[PDB]
Amino acid sequence: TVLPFEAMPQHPGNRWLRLLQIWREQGYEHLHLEMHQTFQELGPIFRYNLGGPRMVCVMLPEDVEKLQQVDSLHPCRMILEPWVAYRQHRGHKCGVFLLNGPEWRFNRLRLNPDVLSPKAVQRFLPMVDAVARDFSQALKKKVLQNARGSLTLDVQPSIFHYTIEASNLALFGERLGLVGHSPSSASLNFLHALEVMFKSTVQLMFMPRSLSRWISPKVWKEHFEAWDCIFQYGDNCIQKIYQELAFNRPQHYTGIVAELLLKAELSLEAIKANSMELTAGSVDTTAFPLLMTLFELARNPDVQQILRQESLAAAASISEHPQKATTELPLLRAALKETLRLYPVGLFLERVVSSDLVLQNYHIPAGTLVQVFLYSLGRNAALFPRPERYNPQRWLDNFHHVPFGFGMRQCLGRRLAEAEMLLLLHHVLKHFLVETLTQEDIKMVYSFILRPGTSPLLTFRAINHHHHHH
Amino acid sequence: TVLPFEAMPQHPGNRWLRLLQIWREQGYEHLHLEMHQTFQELGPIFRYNLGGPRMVCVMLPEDVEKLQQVDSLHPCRMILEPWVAYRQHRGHKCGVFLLNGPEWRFNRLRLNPDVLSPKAVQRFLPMVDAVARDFSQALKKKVLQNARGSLTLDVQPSIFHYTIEASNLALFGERLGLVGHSPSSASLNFLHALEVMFKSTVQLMFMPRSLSRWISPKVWKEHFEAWDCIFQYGDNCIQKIYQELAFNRPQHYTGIVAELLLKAELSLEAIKANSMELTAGSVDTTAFPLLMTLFELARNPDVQQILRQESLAAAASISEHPQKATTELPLLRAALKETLRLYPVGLFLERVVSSDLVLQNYHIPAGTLVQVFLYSLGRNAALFPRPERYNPQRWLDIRNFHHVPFGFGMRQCLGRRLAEAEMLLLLHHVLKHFLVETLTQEDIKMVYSFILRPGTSPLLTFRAI
Ligand code: HEM
Ligand code: HEM
Ligand SMILES: N#Cc1ccc([C@H]2CCCc3cncn32)cc1
Ligand SMILES: N#Cc1ccc([C@H]2CCCc3cncn32)cc1
Repeated sequence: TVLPFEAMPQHPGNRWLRLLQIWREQGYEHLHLEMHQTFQELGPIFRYNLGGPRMVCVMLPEDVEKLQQVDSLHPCRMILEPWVAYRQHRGHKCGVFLLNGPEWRFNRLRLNPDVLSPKAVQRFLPMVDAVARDFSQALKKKVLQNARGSLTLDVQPSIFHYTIEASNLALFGERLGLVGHSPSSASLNFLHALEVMFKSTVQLMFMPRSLSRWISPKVWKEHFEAWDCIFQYGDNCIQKIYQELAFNRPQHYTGIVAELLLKAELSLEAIKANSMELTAGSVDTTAFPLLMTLFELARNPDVQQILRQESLAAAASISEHPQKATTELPLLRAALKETLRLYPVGLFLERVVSSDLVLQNYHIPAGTLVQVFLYSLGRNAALFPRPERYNPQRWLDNFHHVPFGFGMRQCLGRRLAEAEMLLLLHHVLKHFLVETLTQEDIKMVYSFILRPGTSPLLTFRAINHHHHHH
Repeated sequence: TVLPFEAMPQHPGNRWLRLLQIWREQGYEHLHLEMHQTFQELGPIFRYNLGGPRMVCVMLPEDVEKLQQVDSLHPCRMILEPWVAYRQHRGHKCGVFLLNGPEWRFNRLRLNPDVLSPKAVQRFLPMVDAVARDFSQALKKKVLQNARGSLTLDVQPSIFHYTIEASNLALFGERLGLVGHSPSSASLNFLHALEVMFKSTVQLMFMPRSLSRWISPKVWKEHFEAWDCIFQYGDNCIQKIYQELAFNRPQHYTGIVAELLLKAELSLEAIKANSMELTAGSVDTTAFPLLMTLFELARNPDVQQILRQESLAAAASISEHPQKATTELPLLRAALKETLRLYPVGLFLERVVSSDLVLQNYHIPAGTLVQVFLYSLGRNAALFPRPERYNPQRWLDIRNFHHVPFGFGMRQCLGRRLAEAEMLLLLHHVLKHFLVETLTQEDIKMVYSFILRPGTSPLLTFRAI
């Protein structure tokens, strides 16, 4: 006795009122708070009167599980129009982020061994580790200059450059000295273009191209300029590795995009496509969780001390083999789960479902956009007693951690992001105390990704008073 | 056995695509055509989705009849928000065109006697007649200066200036010097302001102020600025007459607005709002049909003769007694009806219906906005056999509800008789002196900017007979 779809509670909003609001305010920064309010009012599930087709909103781990079982051989998420529009506009391919069906599987099966797999991690992680080391050392050099052995800064810029750097090293095998040196104009341009892309994504996202073409011509013009810039940044990288490997096939490991070029299992343009997604994808999605993690430790000193204690003890064996940072810092790994529980950069998981299923005892038809809202999911008091508490212990005691998604589609950059975040935190922790007066909740803001709206003024205080030694 | 509301056919599109359409287009110039191929395609009645509120579009006399039968004691047209908002902005009252309820009735009842009465019509018809005599007289001077004894021009300018001159005389007893001379900057400003006011109205009309406010704030600047020019024109007129009456009450007839001022049944403020409506309302609505009529006569020389023959035959007693023109030119009175059938100035009739009723075996809830759509109505080839035929004879036996281009009930156009007199009188004098021709045989594209209007001025030749 399952309830018919038509009998599911309904988000009260006109698709058109949202759209005009996006037109007026040039964005939709509270999306997540609204959604959250909506589950709060209506409960675990609801449907949204969309532009015609059925779409449903869920927030329970149970629902993710079922969603995973219904994953075909080709799971589907929605065609993000403005992004694809650009690719077809310049005649490019699309990486796994923008693909569906046979083309997606083909690519993903050829990217898993070299981006995601555990044998890939083990080659690229010591490279990340070196970048992570330079971050702290450089931050320590600046810290010890100060009479008080501390520095108080907005760490956002430098975190964003750490991830431009750690990533570009792992990906391409070049250091672009953006750690312990000022931003370049090339890196500042890139960052800005990525911001413009997301903002202009949100403006064009909520309406068909046929209509947005004539009511927002210059949003489109903005979006393509931003991409043109993101693409110039990423094609410059491609050109350099590509010419280099034309003349010398290395004996040793020189990064992820080198494996893909060597192994030649993918066409040049298919590699170009997937390189871009990795260069663009590796920056913001990693930086905000680091930032938010830095904030949570800063304002939970007792948890900070615990994570340090663990990192101080594993110090010696991690500088011996940096690869042991995965298995030896499980509290730190847990802290990340916790940061992403509260601050889920990917706001929601998306499936355009290909077979009737049952969620929450309602019946879901073939082609329903099911959408899993990870903000409300993370804050469910029933599943996460005291959700407002940052308590990484919570995780040590299943589908509760799913911020990278699930199944075969699960984030290709998961382990790179994980390594990058984990390793930076490890070195910061053994070297510095992290502090703030700014102990009130940071207001998160939606522009395609869920990001902090402000940056807290953080303090890094040296524990030792030495440049190398913790 | 009565089908309930939502059983009715549904206009394809939505208010939102409409808004945005209008935003980018800056207009809705095809509304009449768009509504027409909706009647063609869906039937003689349909609903339009306002997402909650209730609208019905109808095209048949049969239905108009029932609409009237359900006029209240206070028949309602909808609040025309932009126009009313201007009255709020500047602190003036509303006239009869924008009122509803007891305030409407109180105004209208004190308005008909001097604006619409047959008795009124006798007092001002000879004034109108003077101006239309000056029109042909002037046209004739120019025509005879030419070797072929004819002049080919675009008359739209001089026609508009005619209706300004004739309204001003009828309304204020004042005679501007516009007929047979040059447009003054005031009149030109005035015609511009009016046409911008219509333009801007369409741009704000189809969305609530809560949207137009931020979507189209320049269009609001544009709308009010147009009205400021319109209120400057009429208030100048009011001011003049107010002063002359404070000083001397005349023993004789000197205009419509004088009779209102001398009676003082209505308040000064109320007299002002109505006088303004009559001044703005007596220009584009009269002038466009009068042009369309000239075009159709040029297009149908054999209808032009019949009419010319009637006017020459009635010339003498009309010259001697102007007032008789209402009764001695029945074919010319029919031609007006004919023009208004094919070219209805006010595109739709309108009632926010007070009681329940049934139209076309559909149930229509109280509070519903029922619109009659006259362009379709008059083009109903099943009701007017050979509908694109200009045939004045069509109207020689009057049933009534085939001719509703001024509306119906207590609400029917207050300016109706002044309108008909002006158009009647001009054509009469033009017919006795000139033949009217064009090579332009092809239909003229109507355009919708709040009123339905030609989008082109056909080039006309006038030849002295
Ligand atoms: C903590 C940071 C990150 C989070 C929270 C995250 C999360 C996600 C999520 C939720 C999805 C959708 C998964 C699904 O539909 O099952 C996804 C897809 C994807 N992400 Fe990430 N990601 C992160 C970092 C990265 C990085 C650094 C990269 C690139 C180096 C990356 C590249 C991708 C790609 C290529 C896809 C498409 C995968 C596919 O469709 O197979 N992500 N990610
Ligand atoms: C060919 C000439 C005209 C046409 C086709 C026309 C059309 C109309 C229509 C269709 C209505 C609506 C009545 C209703 O909804 O029941 C109306 C009302 C009105 N008209 Fe005209 N009109 C014309 C000339 C004029 C003139 C010259 C004036 C000014 C002297 C004028 C002033 C008004 C006013 C004040 C109303 C409001 C009546 C009320 O609600 O009581 N009209 N007209
Ligand atoms: N091209 C491209 C591209 C740019 C940014 C991303 C980021 C931002 C969107 C959500 C997400 C999950 N994993 C990575 N990402 C992903 C792809
Ligand atoms: N104020 C004013 C005002 C200005 C123009 C008009 C015109 C044009 C709109 C429909 C109509 C019916 N009778 C006259 N009119 C009516 C009122």
